[PDB]
Amino acid sequence: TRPANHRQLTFEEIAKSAKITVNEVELLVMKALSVGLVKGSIDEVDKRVHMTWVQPRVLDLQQIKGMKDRLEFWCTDVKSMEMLVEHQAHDILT
Amino acid sequence: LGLPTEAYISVEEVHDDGTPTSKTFEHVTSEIGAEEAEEVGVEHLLRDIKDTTVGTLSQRITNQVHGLKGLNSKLLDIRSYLEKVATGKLPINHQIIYQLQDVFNLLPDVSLQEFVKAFYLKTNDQMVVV
Amino acid sequence: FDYKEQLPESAYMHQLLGLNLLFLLSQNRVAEFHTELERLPAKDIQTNVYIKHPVSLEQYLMEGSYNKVFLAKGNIPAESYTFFIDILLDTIRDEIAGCIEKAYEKILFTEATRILFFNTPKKMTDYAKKRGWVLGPNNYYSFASQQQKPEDTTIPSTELAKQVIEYARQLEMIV
Repeated sequence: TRPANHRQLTFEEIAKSAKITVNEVELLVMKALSVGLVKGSIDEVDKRVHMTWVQPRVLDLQQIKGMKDRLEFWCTDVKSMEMLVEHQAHDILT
Repeated sequence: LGLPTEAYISVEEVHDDGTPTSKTFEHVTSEIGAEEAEEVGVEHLLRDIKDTTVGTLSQRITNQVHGLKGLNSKLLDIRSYLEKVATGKLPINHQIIYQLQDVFNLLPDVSLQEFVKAFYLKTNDQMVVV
Repeated sequence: FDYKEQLPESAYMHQLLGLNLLFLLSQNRVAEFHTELERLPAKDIQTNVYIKHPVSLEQYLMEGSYNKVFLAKGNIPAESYTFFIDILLDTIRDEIAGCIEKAYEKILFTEATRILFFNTPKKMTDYAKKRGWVLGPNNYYSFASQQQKPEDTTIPSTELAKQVIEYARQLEMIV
């Protein structure tokens, strides 16, 4: 559910979501990394857990629609950058 | 945009994920190589429409533009398939789809402060040489 | 100025020049103030009172002797001077409100009123309305929204790409 940019997870949020005590989140995240379900890193000073998730998940039609519009934004950005580069380098393009 | 070959193979499996199995056609990576004689023939044939070998800035910028165009085409194809899946015209694979999800997870995530500082350092280090 | 070589010069000439200097100072056209002041011969810069008063007030405003300006407001030699002195006081008040704006990161109503020289809290409230200074939770006007630290987080990306493409253009151009 994270916006894929604020991938850092606060320890309080994980404690509330999983109903695990403050100190249990460390072990829970460690197990998640160990079994092979997440490929991130864990920080204790800030009590935030770095998230880099490789294990995929099944999708839903609404999830597919969200992914589709996000990819539409991505492709529009790519097209805009390509057009800018092409127009700015017309002489050198050849 | 793309190679002119697409090698396919026949695969019979049980599909694991409780779905009917069929002959289908599994895909295998394809690439166009050559041997010495064929290479010599190709070089002779395309000696009048061949770009100079060496990274001339013109060819580098043109290649980068070509790569942007290829990325745009691939993204458009993926978006069209996603639209078809959402509208139901094509089935939700339940596989490969999460491969696209993994792709979307592997995004660079630029604008991180540490990465921004490092990239500015690299850009300045290159600009001093320039 | 053009016809000094024949036409006579009256003390009214000093008075009008001083009034013009005061007007320019009040309208914050300091550059035009000095441009005009250069015209007057250096002898009357300090001798004539009518031009010395605007010059003195501008000099006081230069070094932030704002209390000096307010106290010396009584050196006005003419009522026409007093009108533009009131206008200049308003301009100095605006500049002081800024001064609290840009330099300070936070302020307080009790001290802000003294800084801006308001004898009634209603005037400071009017400034909060006219200039829209965001009040603070502890009655501390907040200016943090002014300075900010933009552009230090996102790489321009596109602009530097344009610059590098310009480099490549200037390189591969036949000319």
